[PDB]
Amino acid sequence: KVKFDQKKRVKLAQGLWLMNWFSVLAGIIIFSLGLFLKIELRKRSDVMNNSESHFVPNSLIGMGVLSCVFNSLAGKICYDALDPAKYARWKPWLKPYLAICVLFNIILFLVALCCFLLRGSLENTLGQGLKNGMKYYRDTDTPGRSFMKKTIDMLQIEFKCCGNNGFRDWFEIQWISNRYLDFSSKEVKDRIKSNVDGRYLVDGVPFSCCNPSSPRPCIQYQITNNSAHYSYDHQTEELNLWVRGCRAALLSYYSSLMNSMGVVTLLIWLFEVTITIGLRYLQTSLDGVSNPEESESESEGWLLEKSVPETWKAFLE
Amino acid sequence: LVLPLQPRIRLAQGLWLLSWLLALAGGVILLCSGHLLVQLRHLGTFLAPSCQFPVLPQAALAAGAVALGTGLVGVGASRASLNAALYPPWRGVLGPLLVAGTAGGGGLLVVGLGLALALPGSLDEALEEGLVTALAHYKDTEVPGHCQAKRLVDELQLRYHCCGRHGYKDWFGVQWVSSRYLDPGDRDVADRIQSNVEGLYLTDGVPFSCCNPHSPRPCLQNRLSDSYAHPLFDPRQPNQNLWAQGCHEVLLEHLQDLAGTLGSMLAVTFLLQALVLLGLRYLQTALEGLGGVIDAGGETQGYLFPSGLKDMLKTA
Amino acid sequence: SQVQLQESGGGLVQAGGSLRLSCAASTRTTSRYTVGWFCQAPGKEREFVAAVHWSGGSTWYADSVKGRFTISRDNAKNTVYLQMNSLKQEDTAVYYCAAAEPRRYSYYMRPDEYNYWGQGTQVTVSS
Repeated sequence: KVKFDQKKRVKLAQGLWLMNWFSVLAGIIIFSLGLFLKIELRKRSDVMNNSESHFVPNSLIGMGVLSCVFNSLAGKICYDALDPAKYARWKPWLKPYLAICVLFNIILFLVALCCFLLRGSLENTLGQGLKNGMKYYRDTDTPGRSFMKKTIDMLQIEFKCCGNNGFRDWFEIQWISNRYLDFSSKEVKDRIKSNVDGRYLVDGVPFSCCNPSSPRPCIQYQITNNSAHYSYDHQTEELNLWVRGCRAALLSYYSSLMNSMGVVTLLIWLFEVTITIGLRYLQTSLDGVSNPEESESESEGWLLEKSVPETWKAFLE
Repeated sequence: LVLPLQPRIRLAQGLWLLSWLLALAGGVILLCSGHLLVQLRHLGTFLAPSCQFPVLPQAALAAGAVALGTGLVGVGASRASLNAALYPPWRGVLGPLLVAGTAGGGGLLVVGLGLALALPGSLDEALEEGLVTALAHYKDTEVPGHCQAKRLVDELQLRYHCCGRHGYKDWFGVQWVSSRYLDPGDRDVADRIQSNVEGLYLTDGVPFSCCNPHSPRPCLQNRLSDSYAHPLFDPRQPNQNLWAQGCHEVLLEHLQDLAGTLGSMLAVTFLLQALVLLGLRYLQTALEGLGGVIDAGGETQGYLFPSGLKDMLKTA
Repeated sequence: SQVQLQESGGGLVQAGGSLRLSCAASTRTTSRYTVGWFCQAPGKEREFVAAVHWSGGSTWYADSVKGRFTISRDNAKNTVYLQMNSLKQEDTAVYYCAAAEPRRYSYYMRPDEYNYWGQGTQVTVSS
């Protein structure tokens, strides 16, 4: 518990108003950040499957909107409390207000924890989408698929990635259209005969897989053939091509983004819980004071004047 | 000019809102200057050392800071109008502060406009020299002091969808593979080295960064001069493989666009600042007669100069 | 279709004389084509002689023939003209006019770059 006077109460109300405006600012900024995450995720929708992992952004947007509206309501409550006559009409809504603020805080903590926990699900869907894009890479001319090659190449270029897990997948999967390949070529015919189910599989990667930092010009063909080049060895040299898979790269990038968002949400949660504590203390002071009009008279404010075991029985009833 | 009280209040409100717009202009110009600076962070290597273009962002940052300061001073003027008693403590300093702000803002903004209208012309030859220097330093990825050349050139190409200064073809005429990685046992390589003067290794090929993702076919990076070297390539302009436009061209266009946008922003900010300062000076001279009391209805005369123009000339 | 370049003007001349050579294309986009000339004689390989580019204000020749030769372009006729001045016997050779798609940053050119090649014309200088 704690004592209270008119000056302490008015100073507390002023601080509540100021921190409520700060919380409105926090709500709008988190809204903007959630929208930014939403658009960023939508940007890479094509490379991955059409729709996947669009729950955290919507939750963030809704949470921001709720935070702003509730902060405005609490600011109006503080403004009314500044005048006991104005607050008089608010007497029968204080307990519901405390309850709904408590629920808001719990759901805020839940979404904060989910912002960290939910990262696992996106991995499988992203990997499947990347595999589908790689499969559709070769057949550019097909309708509704030409964009796939461009999307994959741009993603690799801008994320410094190479395929699902490096270049072994690129070796496994064909990535050159049949039409642009000479079927009369002796070596091409030999390769197609050697490979089952036809198709053309040559150990190599598209130009995007190349690493700019490599001192040598990037090698994209006969990579496994050690003797095919000069002073080179695929086992030893790594700078030639990016080694981190695109699945891992995208996962790490989105994980960093979501962790930053979670930190921001946790800070907002601290602010909201502080606001709730202030509201609870103000309500306790207003209850302790004999009458609201006797603002000059001293009052007492607490958090809960009921012992934990007593509250345990009271809730049971 | 005799200023009645109601137009005085209306002009104070107008000055407040104008100062708000001036502060916003300062903020946006500062943001644009920072954007240009960060863009130049990874572009200086491609600018000729003799060029002075990077000084324009430096000047623009100061100009935007001064503009924002003037906007904040206008906000303070609005606050003083709100609280007349708050002006007197801000009476003596206000005059010299306004004079210094006018001088600094005018000088900084004029310098920024002059730089924005002069420097961009040199960008042509600046890039002309810088890209050639970078390409000539592309090969030596091992020699210290130039190791970043290859990485920076490749990043430029990939980011801005370009090949060489203008075009790609005679890239064959500049060696782009360090001799350290050439096999001495290749008869063709030895023959090319002997044939070409200076020992430079010239090959009909291009680095991977020169490719285009839009290409329906896998990128081609060797024997580009021969029509039959590949199943479908020909000298006829192919949309596939390499880019069409050249770096020098794309970079020049982009930098000129940024410079023009920044110059337009500087011009609008200068006009806004001139208007704000004119209004603030009129307000100051008007309230000087009132003695800082807004409620006073003495109809003070607002004149830009403290006295006649000839008086200023004589005082010189 | 595929462009065709035709050269004309080749003929016998005396030592120290001058001559005119005209190379003509067939497309309507010649203004953007970058053009060059090469001369080759028995016992010697193809060598650069003169170049012209998009701008038209840029002209470059081998040091061995700097100034002595002149090269110009006429967009109206889509023609490339080369004037031989102060000819010498060693200049006797077959000339080829070459046209290529815009390569606008190596103001110097080599045979590895050009795409369209005319048949050429033989010029002989006699003392």
